[PDB]
Formats: sequence, C-alpha cells, structure tokens
Amino acid sequence: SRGEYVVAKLDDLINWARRSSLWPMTFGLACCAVEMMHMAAPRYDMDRFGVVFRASPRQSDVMIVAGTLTNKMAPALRKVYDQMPEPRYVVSMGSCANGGGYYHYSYSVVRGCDRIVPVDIYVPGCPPTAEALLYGILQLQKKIKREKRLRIWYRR
Amino acid sequence: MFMINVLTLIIPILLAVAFLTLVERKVLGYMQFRKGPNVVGPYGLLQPIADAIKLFIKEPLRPATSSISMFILAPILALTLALTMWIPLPMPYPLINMNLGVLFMLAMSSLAVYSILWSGWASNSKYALIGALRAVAQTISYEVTLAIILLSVLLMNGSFTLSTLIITQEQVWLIFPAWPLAMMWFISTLAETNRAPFDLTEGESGFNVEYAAGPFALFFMAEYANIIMMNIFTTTLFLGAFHNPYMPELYTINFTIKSLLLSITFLWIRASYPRFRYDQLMHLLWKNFLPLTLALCMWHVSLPILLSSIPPQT
Amino acid sequence: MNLMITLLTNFTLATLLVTIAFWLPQLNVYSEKTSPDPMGSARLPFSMKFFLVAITFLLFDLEIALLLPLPWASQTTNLNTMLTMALLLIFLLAVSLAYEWTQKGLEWTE
Amino acid sequence: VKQDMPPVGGYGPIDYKRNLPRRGLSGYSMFAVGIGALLFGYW
Amino acid sequence: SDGSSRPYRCKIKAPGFAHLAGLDKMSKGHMLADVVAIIGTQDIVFGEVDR
Amino acid sequence: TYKYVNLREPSMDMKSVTDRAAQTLLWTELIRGLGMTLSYLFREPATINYPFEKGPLSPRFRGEHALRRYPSGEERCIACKLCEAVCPAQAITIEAEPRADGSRRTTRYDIDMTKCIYCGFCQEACPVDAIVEGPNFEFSTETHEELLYNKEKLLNNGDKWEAEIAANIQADYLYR
Ligand SMILES: CCCCCCCCCCCCCCCCCC(=O)OC[C@H](COP(=O)([O-])OCC[N+](C)(C)C)OC(=O)CCCCCCCCCCCCCCCCC
Ligand SMILES: CCCCCCCCCCCCCCCCCC(=O)OC[C@H](COP(=O)(O)OCCN)OC(=O)CCCCCCCCCCCCCCCCC
Ligand SMILES: CCCCCCCCCCCCCCCCCC(=O)OC[C@H](COP(=O)(O)OCCN)OC(=O)CCCCCCCCCCCCCCCCC
Ligand SMILES: CCCCCCCCCCCCCCCCCC(=O)OC[C@H](COP(=O)(O)OCCN)OC(=O)CCCCCCCCCCCCCCCCC
Ligand SMILES: CCCCCCCCCCC1=C(C)C(=O)C(OC)=C(OC)C1=O
Ligand code: SF4
Ligand code: SF4
Ligand code: SF4
Repeated sequence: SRGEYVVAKLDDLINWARRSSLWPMTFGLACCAVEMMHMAAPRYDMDRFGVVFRASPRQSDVMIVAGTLTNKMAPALRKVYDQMPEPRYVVSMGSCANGGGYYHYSYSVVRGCDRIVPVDIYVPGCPPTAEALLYGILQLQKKIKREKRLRIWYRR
Repeated sequence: MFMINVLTLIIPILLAVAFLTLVERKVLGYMQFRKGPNVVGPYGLLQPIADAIKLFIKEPLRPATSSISMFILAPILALTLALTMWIPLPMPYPLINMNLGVLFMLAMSSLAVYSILWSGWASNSKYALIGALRAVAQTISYEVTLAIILLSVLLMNGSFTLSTLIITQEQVWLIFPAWPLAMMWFISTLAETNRAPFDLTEGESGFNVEYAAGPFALFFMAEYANIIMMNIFTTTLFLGAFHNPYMPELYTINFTIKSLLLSITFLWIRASYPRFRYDQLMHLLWKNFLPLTLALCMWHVSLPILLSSIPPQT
Repeated sequence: MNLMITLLTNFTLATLLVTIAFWLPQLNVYSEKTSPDPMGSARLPFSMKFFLVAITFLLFDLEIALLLPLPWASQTTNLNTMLTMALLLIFLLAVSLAYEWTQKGLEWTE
Repeated sequence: VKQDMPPVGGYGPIDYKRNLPRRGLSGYSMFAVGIGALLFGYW
Repeated sequence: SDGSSRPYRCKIKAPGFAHLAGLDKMSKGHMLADVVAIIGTQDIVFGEVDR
Repeated sequence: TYKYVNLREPSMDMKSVTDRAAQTLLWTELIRGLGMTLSYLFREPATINYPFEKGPLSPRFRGEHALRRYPSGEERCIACKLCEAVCPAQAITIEAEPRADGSRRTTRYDIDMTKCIYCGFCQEACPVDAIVEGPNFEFSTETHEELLYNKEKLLNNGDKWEAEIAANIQADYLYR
C-alpha cells in the first residue's frame, strides 16, 4: 500500500544520512591505533567517505577499539561507551580487541572487547592494514544501509 | 513585500553556512595533500544534507541542567544575533539603512558573549564553566581592540553610516592608508569568532559540552554565519568595490568574490599554525596590539587635521 | 517599523529551529539512561586574575564610550581644542595601560 | 650467483643538509614599500 | 637464561619509563599546555612504558 | 663527530637588527608558511580510489590462512604438528588419526583468527608447504564465531585462493 512505500522511502533516506556521515571516535590504545592513523593518511583518506578524523566522544556515531583492552582500562571503556548517543556502533580492530590476540592468556588482559561492549564489525589482523580497516568501515556502512527500523515500527 | 526581502536575506545565509562547512572540509583536504568528501555526492555536493539529517535525528544528551531557561535561551540568542548582524550590510544597498550601522554592529558583537556565558553556566560541569569564563575573557579583551580599530578607521569616513563606506573608497582602497589597522583588524576578527590559532576550546572542555547534537549544530552554524559576516564587514571596510548606481550587480559580484577570498584566507590560516596558549594571546593583545592600536588611533585623529582632509559629516 | 518586523522574523526563525532541534528526537523512544568534569565535587576556585582582566576591560570600555564621538567632533570649528582633548583622552588610556603594565597587573595572563 | 646488490659505481648523490631559500626583500626595502603605500593612500 | 630453550627472565628497560618518571620535575612551574608540550617532547609510547 | 644545533649568536649591527624588527612588524615568516601551504594546495593528492584502486603489495604478504593440496587432489598436511608447536600465540589446535587407507591425516585443524598474530611462523615451519598465509586481507566478519576456522573452512580457503597462492609461492620460493 501507500504507507509501506512511504516508510520504505523514509527508511532509505535516514539510512543514507546515517551511513554517509559516520563520525568516529578512536581509542588510541596500542599498535592498531597507529594503523588507524595510517588509514587517516592522504593515501586512504578516511575523510572523503564522510568519516571525519577524531571526532568528539559526545557526538560520534561509531566507536573504534584499536588495541589491547586491559583490566585497568575496561571500566573506562564502558563509561565512554555509555555516554555515546544512539545510534551507536562499535568496530573491533585487531586481534587484541577481537579475542585477546598475543596476550590472550595474560593475567591482566580482557579476552576480547565483546565481553564489555556489544560489537558489530570484527576486523582481523595484527595489525589489520589500513585497507582492511577501510573495508571494515565500508562493511559497517553496508550494514547500516540494510537496516529496517521504520518498516519494523510500521509492522508492529 | 518586505518579508520577501527578509526571507531572501536569511535563507541564503543558512545555505552559505552549510556549503561553507563543505568548502572548508574540501579545502583543508586539498591543503593536506588529500581529498575532501567526494563519495556522498558529485564532489561531495550532498555532504551537508546528509550531515544535517544525521545531526537532527541524533539522540539528545538530556543533561541535568541547572537552569533549563538559559539552556533554551543560549542558542536562541546565538542564532538571533548571528542573523541580525546582516541587515545594515550594504550589498550595495542595505536591507535596513541605518545612520549608525557600524556602532549597531559593535553593539550586537558585544552582546554576543551572553550565549557563551549562559551555555557555560547551564551545564553542571565546573570545568565547562571555567572554559566558558576563559572564552568570555578572551572575547571581551578582543572587543576592546575591535572598537579602537573601528573608531580609528572611521575617521577617514566621517560618519558611522555603512553606505558612505563605499563612497569613501571610490578613489582607492582603504587598505592603502590603513594597512597596519587592516592587519590588526584581521587578527582581531580572527580571534573574535574563536578561530584558529585562537580556538582554545578545542585544545587541552568546551562551553557547550552538555548541549545536544542539534543545539551544538545550531551553535556551530551561528559561529560560521559570524565568520561570513565578519569577512563581509572587513571587505566593506578595507576593500571597497566599484559601485555603478545603474548596475548594482557589479558591486554584488565584486564584493562577493572579495569576501569569499577572505573567508578562504580564514580557512588557509586555520591549517598553517599551531594554537596559542591563553597567556600568549593575552600577551599578544594587551602588550602588542593595544599600544600600537592606541598610537595609530592618535595618528589617525591628528592626521586629517594636518592634511586639510576632514571627510564631510553628511 | 521594518526593523522590528525583521527582528521578530529572526527571533521566530531561531526559536523555530531550536524547537525542532530539541523536540524531534523527543518523538524517538530510544532508551532510558542512568549515567552514574575531571573534578568530582570540588568548589570553583576563585581567581583574582579573571576578575582583574574583566574590570580592566570594563574601565577601558568606559573610556571607549568617551572616545566614541570623535568622527562627529572633528567637524567643530574649535579644532585645536578638540585635537588637544582627543590626544589627552587617548594619552590617559595609554597611561592607564602603562600603570597596569608596570605594577604586574597583566601577569600570568599577560 | 644473483643477489640484490648496489651497482659498481654506487648510487647518485643524496642530500642531507638544511635548505632554506632566504627569499624576499631587506628590512629597509619592506619598510620603504610600506611607507610609500601609506603616503599614496594619504595623498 | 638457565640453560634450557626458554628464558628464565627477560627484563625490558625502556627510556619512556625514566622520562615519564622525570615528567614531574619537567612540568614544575608551567601551564597545562606546557604540560602537554612536555609530554610531547618526551617520545612516550605506553606500550614500552607499561610493557 | 658532533654538531651544535642552536648555537648561532645573533648579529648586533643595524642591518641585522632592522631585518629582525621588520620581520617582527610585517610578519615575514608567517607569510612564508602561508605561501608554502598554498603551494601544497596546488599539488595532485596522493589519494587512491578504494575499493576501485588497491594499495601495492608483495608476494610475501601475510593475510588469511589456507590449506593447500598436491597437484593430484590429495591434501598436503600430514599432521606433524610443527605449526601448532611453533605458534607463538597457541592459535592452532591439531588432532590426528590414521584414516581409512592408513594415511597420516588430520581429523581436526583449528586456527583461532582472533588469537593469531599473523606472524607467518607456521607457513615457514611446514615441511610440505601445506599451511600458507594467503594474500587475502578483506575478510572482516560481523560475528566473533565466524573467525574460528575449522579444517573445512581452511580447505575451502585453499581451494578458493590456490590460483594466487601457487603463483606467490612460485615467485618467492627461491628466497627461502
Ligand atoms: C585584511 C587584509 C589582510 C590581513 C593579513 C592577512 C594575511 C596574513 C596572516 C598572518 C598570520 C595570521 C596568524 C597568526 C596571528 C597571530 C600572530 C600575530 O599576528 O602576531 C602579531 C605580532 C606580535 O608581536 P610579537 O609578539 O612578535 O612581539 C614581540 C614582543 N615581545 C618581545 C614582548 C615578546 O606583531 C604585532 O603585533 C605587530 C602588528 C602590526 C604592526 C604594524 C606596524 C606598521 C609600521 C609602523 C611603522 C614602523 C617604522 C618605525 C616608525 C616610523 C615612524 C615614521
Ligand atoms: C543554491 C543552490 C543549492 C544547491 C544545493 C544542492 C547541490 C547538489 C545538487 C545535486 C547534485 C547531484 C545529486 C545526485 C544524487 C543521486 C541521483 C541519482 O541518480 O540517484 C539514484 C538513486 C538510486 O536510483 P535507482 O532507481 O535505485 O537506480 C537503479 C537504476 N539503475 O536514487 C535515489 O537515491 C533516490 C532519488 C534521489 C534524487 C536526488 C536528487 C538530488 C537532490 C538534491 C537536493 C538539493 C537540491 C537543491 C535545493 C536548493 C535549490 C532549489
Ligand atoms: C511520500 C514519498 C516520499 C517520502 C519521504 C522521502 C523523501 C525523499 C528522500 C530521499 C529519496 C529517497 C531515497 C534515498 C536513497 C536511496 C537509494 C540509495 O541508497 O542510493 C545510494 C546512492 C549512492 O550509493 P552508495 O551506496 O552510497 O554507493 C557509494 C558508491 N560506491 O545514493 C545517491 O546516489 C544519492 C542519494 C541522495 C538522496 C536524496 C538527496 C538527499 C535528501 C534530500 C531531501 C531531504 C533533505 C532536504 C534538505 C534538508 C536540509 C539539509
Ligand atoms: C532573552 C530575551 C530574548 C533574546 C533574543 C532577542 C533579543 C536580542 C537580539 C536582538 C537585539 C535587537 C536590538 C534592537 C535595537 C538596535 C538599535 C536600533 O534599533 O538601531 C537601528 C535604528 C537606529 O539607527 P538610525 O539609522 O539612527 O535610525 C533611523 C533614523 N532615520 O533604530 C531604529 O530604527 C528604531 C526603530 C524603533 C524602535 C525599535 C525598538 C525595538 C524593540 C525594543 C528592543 C528589543 C530587544 C529587547 C531584548 C534585548 C535583549 C534581552
Ligand atoms: C537549517 C539547518 C541547516 C543545517 C545545519 C548546519 C549545517 C550542518 C553542519 C554539520 C557539520 C559539518 C558538516 C561538519 O563537517 C562539522 O565538522 C567540522 C561539524 O561540526 C562538528 C558540523 O556540525
Ligand atoms: S592486534 Fe597486534 S598490532 Fe593490534 S594492538 Fe594487538 S599486538 Fe598490536
Ligand atoms: S601466523 Fe604465527 S600466530 Fe598466526 S597461526 Fe601462524 S604461527 Fe600462529
Ligand atoms: S606444519 Fe604443515 S604438515 Fe605439519 S601439522 Fe602443520 S600444516 Fe600439517
């Protein structure tokens, strides 16, 4: 009918707006933050996708966890995650944030950042290249594109 | 009929602000050996629309504000004072022809700091209040040199009327007899709108940390409108154009080009230098700019008397 | 007449934009957040430096209010008197600045 | 044997010193330019 | 090394440890921005500091 | 053997003094910085058009892991457990048993891609070139469990990327 068409077009509009202006915050913990800085370099140019460089935590959309999440750092990570306005997304970069990586069996390393925050995109590597993090960002954009919030609201 | 004039003044201001955001992103990118946004639209022409919609569907922060009244009132004042400082601007004919338009602009610019003060006080954070107090002190301290420079420049004009400022520069540009005032005025307007290398609130808490994304966008839009307005005012003051009374489009195109070049110079400045410290810019103002501004003010009072060149009162 | 119409238009456009910026995510039903400055509960420390620069700005603003009618006053016939009074006023401005300078008034916010 | 080796004559020159062009006019020349601009404007 | 194929002890001495220790003496009588400049002028990577 | 950075005394004659004072009053070095940033504006940017243009790589590149086969269909891994012994992160789990025709083959070969540090020790400890680190790097997943590869996933990766892995090995095997 008409209402389903209207909510489908509005959903496409809001998903295009959200996926094309992803403002990231980056947790500069370890090596993978240096590789994030290298993706923000002129060669790969995160800004040209609408993805700004080092936005504020109070206005960012996607939060990137690039490095090792230790036991002394995890409550601060949760506190930063809780203050982000919705819609919020989390990208895990590298093995240390994915599952612990080299320091998985350590006494002071959280075995994956998914034990603290919900994670949408997992980027594998040690460090994953700037190409790989760019691919993960674009895959997150694809995930945002196929969201169906207004259709779900109309059907309920 | 007059509301058509008001609307065609105020809607292109918002359009120019959004495309100023796009232009600044692209120019900084091309100045940092990279590209700006070129994926969202053809050469990023759709970036401000997407960014505006995203910021207007963002979750609000919902702070524990000490006063919801001034929490509402601060963006109201910021946007109203950003939009109301365009009506005596000659383009080449001002929308509201004012006999004292220059001093009206000075009054509005002096009144503009209440948004910073109320945004700092409304947020419960004490560090936000301290940042707001420092920003207010810097703003008023540069209001001082704005007033002295404008007073000393106006002695070649003869009145406070903004339309006579075109008539004064009918022969030569006003940057030729008052270039030190032009340099000090440009730096003072750069520090007036809180721009680099004077944007201390981005360097190590802002005055609007607890504000929601929408009101933050409104504050930022007011700041960019202030930037464009100040550059147009500087162009009118020092780089006056040739105005044919039968073809106003000549003056409109000429000062549009000059003011766009001055705003691009603002963006050029913001990506070349490190930021100042607070005491360093206070030293630059109270101990470098102010004595030379006073000396040049005395010089430009006593000069037209000794040259038999008093400008006409009317 | 036209001026206050323009003022009302600017005020109502600003308040319309602020109302839409506030109350539009209010129609969203996102979530309820608990949320349980670097200083926790410290009192604001009173600094004499910020008050001193504020009062110095106020006094210089007053002498600016005195200096303002110079473009109109330059059209007088008594040009020697007006020139002498203008130079005396700006000299008093300079002397007040120099007294603030020498007695360490502009210190740590120079 | 084949290996990654430098050539027989070696490589070309590679700079490692500071290089600042020292361009523009003198202090007297720029002061004279500014004073001349002021005089033209006043005239 | 105790003679086996695995090390008995491996201490890593990093310069960032000593520089961050001296940061208190560096930043005495300075401002907050001078503190961040002092932190910058010591090449501090916290992977070598915390280890 | 050493040099004195910043030990240049300033000249005190009137020429140098007026040059420094003119530089102070007219802001010469600020104009220098502005002009050079302007010169850097008019250069072609170094940005490549991802995903339509890819950054350069080498045949030694270490990306996604794969299990290879002999050029007869038979797999190359003979369950010697050297790769899991040399793995610095203990990301490899191997279980073996003799299969139906008596060959020494693995029954379980798991690699944890969230534990692995992508160091390439396994592909150089393999005596038969069975385990390799292929050239693929764009394999981000939306779930943690999709990064826990079993034997079937690694064999599928080998069958998928053989036409490139064999060429990279042919290009690089004389340096080993
Ligand atoms: C609108 C038109 C365009 C304007 C210019 C726009 C492009 C240029 C932008 C430049 C860079 C801007 C970003 C940085 C801004 C902050 C830095 C800054 O401006 O610092 C100002 C600096 C600060 O000085 P300072 O801090 O270096 O001074 C040293 C002071 N101590 C030693 C105490 C530390 O300079 C000034 O304030 C000078 C202002 C202009 C002076 C003009 C003098 C005119 C000539 C008078 C006569 C001279 C001859 C002698 C007498 C003869 C009598 C007959
Ligand atoms: C003062 C001047 C101010 C100017 C401001 C604006 C500047 C930029 C102007 C626009 C520049 C070009 C934008 C092009 C957008 C993309 C158009 C397009 O082709 O979209 C295709 C897309 C998918 O189409 P589909 O049917 O799925 O494709 C399958 C067929 N093979 O279909 C869709 O996405 C749906 C349809 C989208 C149509 C978008 C059209 C452009 C919208 C511009 C908005 C602003 C317009 C100007 C407003 C001010 C002046 C009046
Ligand atoms: C009753 C019926 C109407 C109901 C309400 C709906 C109103 C109209 C809303 C806009 C049109 C709906 C469709 C939105 C886009 C859907 C199609 C789509 O996704 O197109 C994708 C395409 C770019 O493809 P992309 O995936 O980005 O690929 C990157 C390159 N490899 O994208 C493009 O090519 C560009 C897409 C542009 C979308 C339109 C332009 C922006 C919106 C303008 C109107 C709203 C805002 C007006 C201004 C507000 C103030 C800023
Ligand atoms: C928290 C509260 C809300 C905050 C946001 C809204 C208020 C603040 C932002 C707007 C500020 C508006 C300032 C209005 C006065 C500015 C001075 C002025 O009117 O100058 C223009 C003109 C004098 O120039 P002249 O050329 O001599 O006059 C024509 C001579 N042939 O004078 C005229 O043309 C006179 C015209 C008739 C008189 C007009 C009176 C206007 C209404 C009273 C003031 C309204 C603002 C009150 C609130 C102030 C701030 C709290
Ligand atoms: C009537 C409403 C018009 C739209 C609102 C103003 C234009 C949108 C500004 C968004 C924005 C952009 C593009 C932006 O690039 C940016 O980074 C510097 C911001 O500040 C963090 C912004 O707020
Ligand atoms: S995954 Fe590897 S590169 Fe990234 S932080 Fe951990 S050890 Fe460093
Ligand atoms: S690349 Fe290194 S860490 Fe990864 S599986 Fe092979 S030996 Fe283990
Ligand atoms: S080193 Fe090679 S042959 Fe040995 S168990 Fe590992 S993959 Fe199989």
